[PDB]
Amino acid sequence: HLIDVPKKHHASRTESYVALPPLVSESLGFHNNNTLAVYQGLVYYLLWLH
Amino acid sequence: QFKIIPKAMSTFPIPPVSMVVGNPGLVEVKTQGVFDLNENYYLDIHVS
Amino acid sequence: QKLYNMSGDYGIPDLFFLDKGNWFTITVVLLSHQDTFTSSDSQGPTINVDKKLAIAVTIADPECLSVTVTQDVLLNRNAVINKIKVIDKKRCSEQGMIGRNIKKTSMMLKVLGAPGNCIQRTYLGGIIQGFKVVPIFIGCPPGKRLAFD
Amino acid sequence: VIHNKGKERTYFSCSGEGILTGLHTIKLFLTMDNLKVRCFFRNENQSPSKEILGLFTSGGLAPNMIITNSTFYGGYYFKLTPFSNRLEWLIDIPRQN
Amino acid sequence: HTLCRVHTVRTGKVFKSNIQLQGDPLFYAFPNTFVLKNVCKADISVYLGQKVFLTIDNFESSLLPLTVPKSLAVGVPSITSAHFVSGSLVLFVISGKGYSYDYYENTWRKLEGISEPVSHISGDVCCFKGSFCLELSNNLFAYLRGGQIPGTNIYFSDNGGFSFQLMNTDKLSHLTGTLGGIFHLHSMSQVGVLMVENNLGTFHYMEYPLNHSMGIAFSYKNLLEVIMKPYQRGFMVLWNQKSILVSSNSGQIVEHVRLIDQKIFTDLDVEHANINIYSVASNAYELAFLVAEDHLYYGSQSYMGTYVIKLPHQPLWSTHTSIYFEDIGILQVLTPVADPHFAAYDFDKCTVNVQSSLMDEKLALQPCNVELLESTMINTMFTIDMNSKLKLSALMIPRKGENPTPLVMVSNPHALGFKANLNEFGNTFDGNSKYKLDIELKQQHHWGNSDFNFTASIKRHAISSVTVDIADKTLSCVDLKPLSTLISV
Amino acid sequence: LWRYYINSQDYSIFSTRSSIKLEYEGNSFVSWKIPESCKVENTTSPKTTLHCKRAGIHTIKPIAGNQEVERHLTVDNSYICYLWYFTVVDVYYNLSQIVTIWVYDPESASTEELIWTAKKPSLSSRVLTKQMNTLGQRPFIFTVEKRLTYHPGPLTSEGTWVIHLPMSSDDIAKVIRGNKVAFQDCFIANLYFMLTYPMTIISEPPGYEPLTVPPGSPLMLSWDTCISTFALLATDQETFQTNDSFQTWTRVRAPPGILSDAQRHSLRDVIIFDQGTLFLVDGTVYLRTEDEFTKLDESRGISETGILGFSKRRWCQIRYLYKLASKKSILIAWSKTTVYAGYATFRFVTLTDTAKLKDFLKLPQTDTLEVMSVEYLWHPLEAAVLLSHCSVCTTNTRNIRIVIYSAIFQTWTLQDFELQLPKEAILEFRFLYSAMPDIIMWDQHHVYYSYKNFTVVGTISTPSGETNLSSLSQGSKIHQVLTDRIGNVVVKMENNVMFYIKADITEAVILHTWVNTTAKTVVLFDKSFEVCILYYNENLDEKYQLQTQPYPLILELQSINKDLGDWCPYLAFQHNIHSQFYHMDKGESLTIWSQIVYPENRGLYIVVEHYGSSVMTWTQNLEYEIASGFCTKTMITRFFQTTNYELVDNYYQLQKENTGLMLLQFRPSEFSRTCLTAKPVFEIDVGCDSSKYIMVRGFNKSRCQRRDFSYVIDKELLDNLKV
Amino acid sequence: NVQILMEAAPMRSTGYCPAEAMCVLNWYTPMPFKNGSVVSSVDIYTNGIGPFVSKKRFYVNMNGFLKRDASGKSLFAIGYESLVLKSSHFRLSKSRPLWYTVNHAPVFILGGFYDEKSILFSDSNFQDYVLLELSIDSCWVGSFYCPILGFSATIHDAIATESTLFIRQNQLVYYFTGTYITLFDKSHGSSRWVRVLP
Ligand SMILES: *[C@@H]1O[C@H](CO)[C@@H](O[C@@H]2O[C@H](CO)[C@@H](O[C@@H]3O[C@H](CO[C@@H]4O[C@H](CO[C@@H]5O[C@H](CO)[C@@H](O)[C@H](O)[C@@H]5O)[C@@H](O)[C@H](O[C@@H]5O[C@H](CO)[C@@H](O)[C@H](O)[C@@H]5O)[C@@H]4O)[C@@H](O)[C@H](O[C@@H]4O[C@H](CO)[C@@H](O)[C@H](O)[C@@H]4O)[C@@H]3O)[C@H](O)[C@H]2NC(C)=O)[C@H](O)[C@H]1NC(C)=O
Ligand SMILES: *[C@@H]1O[C@H](CO)[C@@H](O[C@@H]2O[C@H](CO)[C@@H](O[C@@H]3O[C@H](CO)[C@@H](O)[C@H](O)[C@@H]3O)[C@H](O)[C@H]2NC(C)=O)[C@H](O)[C@H]1NC(C)=O
Ligand SMILES: *[C@@H]1O[C@H](CO)[C@@H](O[C@@H]2O[C@H](CO)[C@@H](O[C@@H]3O[C@H](CO)[C@@H](O)[C@H](O)[C@@H]3O)[C@H](O)[C@H]2NC(C)=O)[C@H](O)[C@H]1NC(C)=O
Ligand SMILES: *[C@@H]1O[C@H](CO)[C@@H](O[C@@H]2O[C@H](CO)[C@@H](O[C@@H]3O[C@H](CO)[C@@H](O)[C@H](O)[C@@H]3O)[C@H](O)[C@H]2NC(C)=O)[C@H](O)[C@H]1NC(C)=O
Ligand SMILES: *[C@@H]1O[C@H](CO)[C@@H](O[C@@H]2O[C@H](CO)[C@@H](O)[C@H](O)[C@H]2NC(C)=O)[C@H](O)[C@H]1NC(C)=O
Ligand SMILES: *[C@@H]1O[C@H](CO)[C@@H](O)[C@H](O)[C@H]1NC(C)=O
Ligand SMILES: *[C@@H]1O[C@H](CO)[C@@H](O)[C@H](O)[C@H]1NC(C)=O
Repeated sequence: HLIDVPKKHHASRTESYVALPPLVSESLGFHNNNTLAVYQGLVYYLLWLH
Repeated sequence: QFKIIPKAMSTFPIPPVSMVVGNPGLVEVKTQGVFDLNENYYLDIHVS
Repeated sequence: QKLYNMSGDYGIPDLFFLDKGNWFTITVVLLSHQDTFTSSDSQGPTINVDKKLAIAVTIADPECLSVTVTQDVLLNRNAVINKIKVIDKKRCSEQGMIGRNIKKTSMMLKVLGAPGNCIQRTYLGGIIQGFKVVPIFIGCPPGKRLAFD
Repeated sequence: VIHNKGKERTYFSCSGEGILTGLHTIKLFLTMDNLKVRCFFRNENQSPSKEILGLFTSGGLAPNMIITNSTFYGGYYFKLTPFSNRLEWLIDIPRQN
Repeated sequence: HTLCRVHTVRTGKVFKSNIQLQGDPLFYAFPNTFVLKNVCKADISVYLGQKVFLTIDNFESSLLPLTVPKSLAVGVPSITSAHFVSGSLVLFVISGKGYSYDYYENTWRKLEGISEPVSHISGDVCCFKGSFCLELSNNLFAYLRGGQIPGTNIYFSDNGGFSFQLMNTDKLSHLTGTLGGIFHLHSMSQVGVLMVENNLGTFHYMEYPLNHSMGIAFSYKNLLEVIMKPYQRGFMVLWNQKSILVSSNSGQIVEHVRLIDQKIFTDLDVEHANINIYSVASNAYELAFLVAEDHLYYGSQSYMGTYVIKLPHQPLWSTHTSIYFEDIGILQVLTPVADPHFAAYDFDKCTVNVQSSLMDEKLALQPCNVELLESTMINTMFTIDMNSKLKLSALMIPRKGENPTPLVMVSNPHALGFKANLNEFGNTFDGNSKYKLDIELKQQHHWGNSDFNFTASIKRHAISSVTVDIADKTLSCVDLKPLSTLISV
Repeated sequence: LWRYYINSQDYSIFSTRSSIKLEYEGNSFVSWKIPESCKVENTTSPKTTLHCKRAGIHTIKPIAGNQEVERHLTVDNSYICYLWYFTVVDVYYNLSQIVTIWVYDPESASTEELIWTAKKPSLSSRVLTKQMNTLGQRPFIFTVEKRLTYHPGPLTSEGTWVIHLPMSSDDIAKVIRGNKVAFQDCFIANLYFMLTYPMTIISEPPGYEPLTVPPGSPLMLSWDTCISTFALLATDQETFQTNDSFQTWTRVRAPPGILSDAQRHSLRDVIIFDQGTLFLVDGTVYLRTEDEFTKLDESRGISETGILGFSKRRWCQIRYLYKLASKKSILIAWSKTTVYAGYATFRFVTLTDTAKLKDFLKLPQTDTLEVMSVEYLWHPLEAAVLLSHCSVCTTNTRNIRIVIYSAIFQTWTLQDFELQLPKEAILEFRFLYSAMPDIIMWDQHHVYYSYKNFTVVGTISTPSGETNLSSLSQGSKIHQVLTDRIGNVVVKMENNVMFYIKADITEAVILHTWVNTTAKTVVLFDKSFEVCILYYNENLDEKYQLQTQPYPLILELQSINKDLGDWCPYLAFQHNIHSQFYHMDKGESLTIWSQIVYPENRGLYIVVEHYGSSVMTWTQNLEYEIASGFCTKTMITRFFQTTNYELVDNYYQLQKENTGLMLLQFRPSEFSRTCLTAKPVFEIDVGCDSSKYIMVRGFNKSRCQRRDFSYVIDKELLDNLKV
Repeated sequence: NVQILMEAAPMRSTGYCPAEAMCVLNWYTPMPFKNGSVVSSVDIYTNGIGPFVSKKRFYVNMNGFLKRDASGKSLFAIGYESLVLKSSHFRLSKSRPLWYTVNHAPVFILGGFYDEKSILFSDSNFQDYVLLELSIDSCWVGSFYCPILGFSATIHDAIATESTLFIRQNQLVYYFTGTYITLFDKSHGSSRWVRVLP
């Protein structure tokens, strides 16, 4: 057993971000090309701000 | 939150509880599943 | 959002960064055979456990990295719990900035006789244990930025 | 709460004395009156005994009753009463409870 | 070979030392032999038999017999009852009159309070450090066994045992037949008497909790000798030549004894088994008796009943032997041997390791079902005031396969109410899981889960004992003692 | 008759990678019989080598014309292979020492390193040392009595670590340890050693004459009580003294005209100190130093031609002896009617005569009461004397008693002995390593024992039960008896046959034949506490007249145990006692931790035994656990005092009443052979050591140099003072 | 070192779709890539619900040899795709190693065929083996100082690194550079291969 190690992302010196697709109110819950373009723009803004 | 305890040889890589949703269109389900030292499985689900 | 503190991977950390006297520890726990020791092992005030199940650490570039290890035995649970503490020796790796002063150095942790023979056989295959190499980079890492209050 | 921890024995035998059913299970029926149930500790001797009840009621131990629905949980406590006369534990619950 | 290997202890006979006794010796008034042990000063002990020996050591060296110095006319020096009061004093009943003996000194004192001849001295000794139960260990009863309650006189003392005063007979007016003893049942914080109306007998309680109340009657062939367990948990052992009973309660229920043989239990009747028990040794949790036909029986006394097994054979009975619990899991057979060349007695001892003893394949006992039971409440004693609650904790780790059922109980439920939660946290490196149980204790009335017939007042102080135990613990669990503590409201 | 040797003294190294040299001596020899797992080189030779990789026990027997016994040897897999080698040098100007350390493998080392005569590491040792520096292994030295560590510098051109070390003479015991870096699945064992000032053996002037034992008598040997490998040995032809384990020796002789030729061949006993040597020549005491050979007389407080014996301490209580700050007796002599306590500088007063002891023991006077042997027990400030009592004589039977004398209290006590022995038998007694006096004594035909506070008193007997050792050794008398810290007692015969005893064990073990009947041999100790046999024979080239060979007593005992069938009742016993002397003041307590691990329910516990004038209280907390079919019992005990000195009278009197020293020992409940555990015995003293005091900051004795001062202060006192 | 965690999205692929609502369906995910790196390790793993699916790692990093013609379709600046993966090519050949930097190589190159001047250049870890025919002439040096006597158009020792790519035909080292913007500049975008070290 290996225990009490530091958790990886704060000791191996990495930087993390999250980006989740927006909630779509469609009954099927499927996206479209338009909303994925919106998602791509949002993840671009996240990377830019990073 | 649930705890799962094996009594025999346990599947370490594959989690042993598969969860299924009857209607995914009205509910949002976020799941976390972690392992213990003796393969005790801690799972927790948030439903909205 | 940007992930400060979360619930990431378990297991061994991949690599390491160090800067001027900081350190880290790994605590290892071994469970031995049911009858790994006999009454003939009672030879001194403390049980000698190195003859059967011992843990060793080897360092490279030894004049810049120090390692201190210490065991403890609980024979009721057939366990040996040990702490390995690795510290910087405050020399080498000349003064620099951000991405220059770093020198790479791989330390090895192992338990004697384990490598090759033992294996954790799980569902879907088996993984090799008893011998793990961790790399550290001495110098100074990214992330440490200075600002004006 | 370990679900498959292992249950193999029925330590209690309870009855409401209104409708008798199979002694292997405890089925109770609720009507307008107070639900009145007499219960005893079933052991190797299946008859009620004043010895085991007196042993239990000496350490401040009294039975407890958990009723559950799909959305409801409730607990009811058997009263601590001296064992000088009784043989089985008794409890009566108002319907509005 | 098995069980014990004998060992003889004798000192003081190195050279020609002229040591002689002076006075009339002391002898017991019963065929059986006994060893009375002090509670916490366990080194001091009294062996009562054909000769009486008071040892300050744990029966080491050579001991001269106890002697009356003839300065006071004791008549026939027969001892009927002995007791250990707090301090360096021991009380004896010689020829119906009470006497005090100091063993650090050589002081004899005559008890002047008693007038009518008594036969037995009774009392309870708590020796927790402090000043609380030092006063509790001062109330003592003096009574004559086998007498008629209408007419006989019974004395008590609250100043230890200095002066004895007869109590009024108004309280005992309505009890008819023969008394078997009066006890300060501090587990109930009550006063109880044993009463023999007929061939069967019962128990009576004085104080307002269960006043004028009764226990389940039990047979009373011949007389009985009554032995308390020294932890104030109310465990009672009543033995004589041809019977033995165990009261798990404080006399409310007195039941028989089980016997384990080939994984089946049977009730043990001494007369029907055609045996005669010779010696009885009682620990805080354990019990053992030597049957005069060279037999030894050991039992663990607990709730739900007592299981008694027969130890392997060894010729131990030698007309003078006495068993006593040297320690938990350690029995000791002691036999004094005379020596007229130096006019002194040496001793022969067998140290019986019962834990090592109960592994014979002919017995085949199932091992312990619990791996660890540890708490920190056994060291001290706890007090409660009103509108105040307290909490205690314990940790238990069970065996790999079995499923033991723990249970916590209170000696006196009338003035002590509990709520215990047992939650699982963590697990050991093997895989066995630690369980932590915490109990919350307060007064019984504040819970509100008792009748007015059961609450029994709130304005008066009382005393009880809290015990955590395993309900389905098997035998061979000698060292894993259940946890017990003393708590005064 | 055959035997075997191994390359290393330390038996922890012994594993499958080692080699065993098998040597058979005898006219008739055929071959060797081995199991299939192990291999012998040149199986038809009486001298050969044995290599074996599979672990377990192996039965080896040399098949020959006569009957040769077989031997079972245990080989176990070990991860400790390498060993430390160190070489010291002493400088006096700085009053320090310098040590050079390197790593050597016993299987592939040089010959000189195997006998501790090397000054430069060999090629394999140097390459392995630089490999250990490369992988990163660094030794360091740790003093035992006071926990101080000393570190080396960098490796030199050759493989050598150089460490400087203060000259202490109070903490003479040290260890050397290393990091946990291993090479190729092999470790390096820690090494224990002792060092103090280098002492000088005497030189020989020309024209001197040897001092010998009487002809036909056995050869004697005596060593220093604290540091071994410094001893003096007397034979029928010469007296030798060694600064080492008799690797190099120097003769000891006498100036002409001091003693007669007949007197020079009547030397009875010898004792060695750092200052000089003491000879008992025909009942007269002679002191030999590097300067003179002076005969002790009445001017120093001794009698002439009346001394029958003398003795010294046997356990190195050097810390307490140094910290006592009071010079005490270092020797005790007895003259059958009077004992003398010899202090330093070899002058003394009479201790006790027999008349005072006769008055003490309430004897009816005019009785034959004699003193015959005095020993220093483990407690530093008392002694014990064997008293022989006639009991109105007219028979051959004499009562044997013991009397103890306490120097701190200047009192006497009589203990419980009931031994009856004839007039002819002479007695020699020793104290075992215990807080409680346990006595092993022998009378050149039997060995009797007193254990467990003089209660278990009896005769050590054979498993057959003869109780006489001469019959099992063809009618010969007891020569040497050696004890140790562990508790194994070794009885050597003049036939050179072997008996083994364990402390608190009645049955003895006859060892297998290892050494010839006619060989002139002695048993001694190496730098460690292992058994060595020294062979002396004249008519040689002066370089092999004294040859030392180690003895595998543990392996022979193991073979005997596989023959018999015994086992240790407990798996393990641990304790936290890391010292022998513990000193604390009023406001501190002492905490001791211990633990036993044993089978499922064989009910055991830890026995704590005490000795002295008890002034302390104990608190004990016990924990019990069962796991994997094994029981673990953990004990934590605390020793403390609970007295108050506020608002009391006779404060100094109470302070003296609540002071002294205590002896404690820890042991299992029941134990037998094959239990190699060391019983922890220690001492606890209360009071001040007179080495702790109080300084104001900024002040010092002589950092500020100044001169003499004089002044007058008047009219301000509580008339004219000149100070 | 930076990492981005995203959840995929559901996408009804457009077509005739005779069914009403559920149809051909494929998860889609955005694709960011920052300035200053080429090596992108993508990790795909299940949400936690649904059928079990394993965890995988892929590398779609920075294929940067790509030029656009007038018609607007992909073209390799090193060579042209003109051959067929015939099983005959390496049915008896030995095993040939694969050389690149320790982790930072955004491409992979492997040749060592029988006689054909072809490599197996591919992104990822040869998950998608796209063959290539190099537009490099087949040259052989001359004499005296030199000898190498057998062209054998089989790029031996085909190595690469970030940006540059090195091949060795018979005594001829040729060096190429892919265009890799946001790493250094537009500058060393090679027109084609160069015989270097004259
Ligand atoms: C009862 O048992 C007793 C115990 O054995 C018997 O005592 C024995 O008596 C013998 C004679 O009475 C002694 O034998 C003599 O030993 C001399 C020692 O010389 C040196 O010996 C060492 C080691 O000796 C052997 O080595 C082998 C090596 O494999 C071992 O296996 C073996 O066990 C034994 O130990 C040699 O190594 C020496 O050689 C060199 O030594 C140098 C160190 O100085 C070293 O640097 C170098 O590299 C060499 O190794 C020596 O040889 C022998 O010398 C004697 O031989 C004689 O020597 C002289 C002078 O050299 C010659 O002039 C002469 O011709 C003859 O060769 C002789 O062999 C034996 O030592 C002794 N046992 C012990 C333990 O001391 C007793 O006799 C028995 N009684 C009965 C009745 O049986
Ligand atoms: C006490 O005095 C002695 C006197 O000999 C000291 O020993 C000497 O120590 C010095 C300082 O280290 C040595 O000088 C140099 O040492 C280095 C060590 O790396 C060496 O590389 C150099 O070549 C040079 O020798 C000196 O050699 C040494 N003396 C001898 C004879 O070796 C000792 O250090 C003093 N101890 C203390 C605590 O002051
Ligand atoms: C080990 O055995 C010896 C030998 O018996 C023990 O010494 C004994 O100690 C006791 C108690 O100190 C002595 O008793 C004394 O009795 C007189 C009256 O007879 C009393 O006045 C004294 O105050 C004291 O109590 C006893 O004489 C003494 N025996 C001898 C021979 O001196 C010792 O205590 C034992 N050790 C242990 C740890 O048990
Ligand atoms: C490599 O790093 C450069 C420098 O950050 C990145 O180029 C810059 O990207 C930002 C956002 O993508 C551009 O900002 C945009 O500018 C236009 C025109 O002014 C404006 O309409 C937008 O609203 C937005 O603000 C910026 O102009 C651009 N700078 C240059 C010199 O091109 C580049 O994106 C990085 N490489 C990659 C692959 O991301
Ligand atoms: C103590 O008082 C309680 C009061 O509830 C007694 O309970 C009786 O129970 C029986 C049967 O349930 C009822 O018929 C009675 O009416 C109850 N008594 C009252 C006063 O209501 C209980 O029996 C009493 N116990 C003792 C020993 O006196
Ligand atoms: C029923 O509810 C009432 C009102 O709270 C309560 O007083 C009574 O005790 C309850 N009955 C039981 C059996 O708990
Ligand atoms: C005694 O008990 C009776 C009923 O059993 C009760 O009425 C009375 O109050 C009690 N008296 C005391 C003093 O407890």
